[PDB]
Amino acid sequence: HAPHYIAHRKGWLSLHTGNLDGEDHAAERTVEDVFLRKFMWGTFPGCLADQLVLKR
Amino acid sequence: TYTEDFIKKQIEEFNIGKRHLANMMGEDPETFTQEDIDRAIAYLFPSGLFEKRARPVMKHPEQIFPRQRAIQWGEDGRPFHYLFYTGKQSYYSLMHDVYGMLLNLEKHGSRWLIKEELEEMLVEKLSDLDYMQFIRLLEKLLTSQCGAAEEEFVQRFRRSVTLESKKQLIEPVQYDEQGMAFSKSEGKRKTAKAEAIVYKHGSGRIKVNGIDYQLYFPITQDREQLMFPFHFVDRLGKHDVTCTVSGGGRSAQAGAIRLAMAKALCSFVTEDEVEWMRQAGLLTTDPRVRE
Amino acid sequence: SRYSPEFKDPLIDKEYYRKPVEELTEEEKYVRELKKTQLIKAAPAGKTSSVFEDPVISKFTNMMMIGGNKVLARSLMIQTLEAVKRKQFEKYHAASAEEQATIERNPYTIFHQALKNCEPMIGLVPILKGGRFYQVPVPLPDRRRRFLAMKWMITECRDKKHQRTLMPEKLSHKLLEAFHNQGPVIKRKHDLHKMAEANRALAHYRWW
RNA sequence: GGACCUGGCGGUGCUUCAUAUCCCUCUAGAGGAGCCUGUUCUGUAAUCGAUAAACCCCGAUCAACCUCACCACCUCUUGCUCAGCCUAUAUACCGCCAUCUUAACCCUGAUGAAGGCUACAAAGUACGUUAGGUCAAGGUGUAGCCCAUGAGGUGGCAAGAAAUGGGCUACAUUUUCUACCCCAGAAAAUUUAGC
Ligand SMILES: [Mg+2]
Ligand SMILES: [Mg+2]
Ligand SMILES: [Mg+2]
Ligand SMILES: [Mg+2]
Repeated sequence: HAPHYIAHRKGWLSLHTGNLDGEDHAAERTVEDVFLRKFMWGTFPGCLADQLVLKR
Repeated sequence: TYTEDFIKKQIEEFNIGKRHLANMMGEDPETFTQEDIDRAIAYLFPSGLFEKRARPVMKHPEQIFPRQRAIQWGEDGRPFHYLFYTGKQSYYSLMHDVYGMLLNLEKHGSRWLIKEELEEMLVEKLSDLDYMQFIRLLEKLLTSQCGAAEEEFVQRFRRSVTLESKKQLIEPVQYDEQGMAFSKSEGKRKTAKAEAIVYKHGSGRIKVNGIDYQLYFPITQDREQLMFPFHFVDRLGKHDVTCTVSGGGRSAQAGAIRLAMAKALCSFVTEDEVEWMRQAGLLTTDPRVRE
Repeated sequence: SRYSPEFKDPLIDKEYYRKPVEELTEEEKYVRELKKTQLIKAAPAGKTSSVFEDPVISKFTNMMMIGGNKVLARSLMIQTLEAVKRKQFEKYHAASAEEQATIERNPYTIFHQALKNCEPMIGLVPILKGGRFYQVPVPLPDRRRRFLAMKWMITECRDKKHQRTLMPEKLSHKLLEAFHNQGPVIKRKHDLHKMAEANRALAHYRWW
């Protein structure tokens, strides 16, 4: 599925309150997600079947 | 492909999962229904996806897998239907029945079925010419003195979609504390929203936000717009109006008041006058708005 | 368009609905019965069932607006009508007995006759071939010449040679000139009628 | 040599209409003045070349004695620090943008080439690519000069003319100022859209 299905057919891999109206620290959560994904893809090489789901 | 043992196993899996969901939700498993299943799955697995199909679903296996594979002969190989070898046993059986009824009669806001719906009911693909032939036979049956059974048989093929009447639902008549009859109605034009109360009897006094109309509307165009509904039905000076308009600008407010007053006035005119107002554009919400 | 194709334009005529059912021919009766099943567009701001409504003056006012300023254009139109009325009253009072019968004081009659006296019957339509846009005389449609009369009057009144004379005063003077078949707009009609008589070579091209 | 079959003319015109895209017709605005840019010609030893690097802070600005770039002369240098330089290269890769390329069965003809429709029905049914751009909101390498592609000093350099391409300002009587937010008083040729 293509990017224009993110709220129609797909969902969001990461789920956090940062991007809600009135909340803060969206950038810090984004950088955290970036590091988690690279770290996990480097620590489980060839094991991950799909993308991670990061819940908070 | 889906084998019959495969779907059998999905049937026991669905039944056991249904009993489990009844356990989880505290409902009685015996009476636990499919609407209950849908509600419980919506609660337990919330999903805001716009596509209803993409949302999590727990259906009976028969509702998921199509399996339109009907057996037309038994173990001995003999077909069940005597018209099997035509290849269109259902369609030709129906034509045979219709011809029999035509022979019997000869001895003595709705629509014809569409082709693909006729296919759905006959569960067999059929061409356009044979569909026309069937419809022609049905018309011939209608032309003859069809009895109750034949009328019901044709009604099996008759859909009720055709025709729709634009009648302009009238507002009810309310009565105020003083005993006067009035009717209330609403209108909208651009961002202006208006609500008008039209009294049955009056002297032609219009009050906009508690202000006289000629003071509230300095521009003559707005006053002509407010005059239009009452003049069109020749009852100027016979009703009192108390309206409230908010938002928009001068012309949008005038138009919204015009619409609200026309819709409220529809209570005190004859249905012919209501239809004349509709045909004059006085009862239609103008949908033109900025990009 | 925000209206669906099935929506039909409304009919604001008020005496139309008061015709007795007896007069209605079968075709008109069928039309009336058909109108009940259709959706009708909301009546636009503008035309009204009023007895003083005049579509020609409405169109002239719309052709005078600049930047959507309808209040100002209507103000100018009413000022012009009042100026014509007052001028005619002045000329009527100062006239002797036998000239008072031939002085018009209705401004609407003067406006309509002035615009009628300026309508051109024939005009030129260019047609393209060979790199030469061929100018053929053409009989103008009624709508076209009605538009041209109004456009010529307005453009004549918008000329910059008329310094600090206000638009109602210029327009009433031009209207009263055109009423008597005089002025520059009548000459603009004549200089098109003669300049189309000067090009009657291609006078029979009937497929413009 | 005889018979037959498929062809090939992405051919050519002519007839009628469906004839939507595309056309015109039609409607409403857009040329002057003053500055700034694009191209040419002429001219200089030379650049009317640029400011994460000047000045002006009402806005914006020209050349500023900023500084860098260029021309004519000179000086250093084992020096800043195993120094120093947006010097080159994505025509090194990676990122980002863009270009282009990407059947079967059944019948008929003598089981020849071959052919298969009629509805009141007569065999028909089923990723790569690129001397591509981007080193300004991003990276990993590779090479250059290293008595000079580094660091300084002394003078200059500050162009001229058009025809045309483009941009910014003010441009009014249907105007301008005040009070009000609409009944007052004073002043004076192509092109862009259309729906
Ligand atoms: Mg340097
Ligand atoms: Mg550089
Ligand atoms: Mg390249
Ligand atoms: Mg210089």
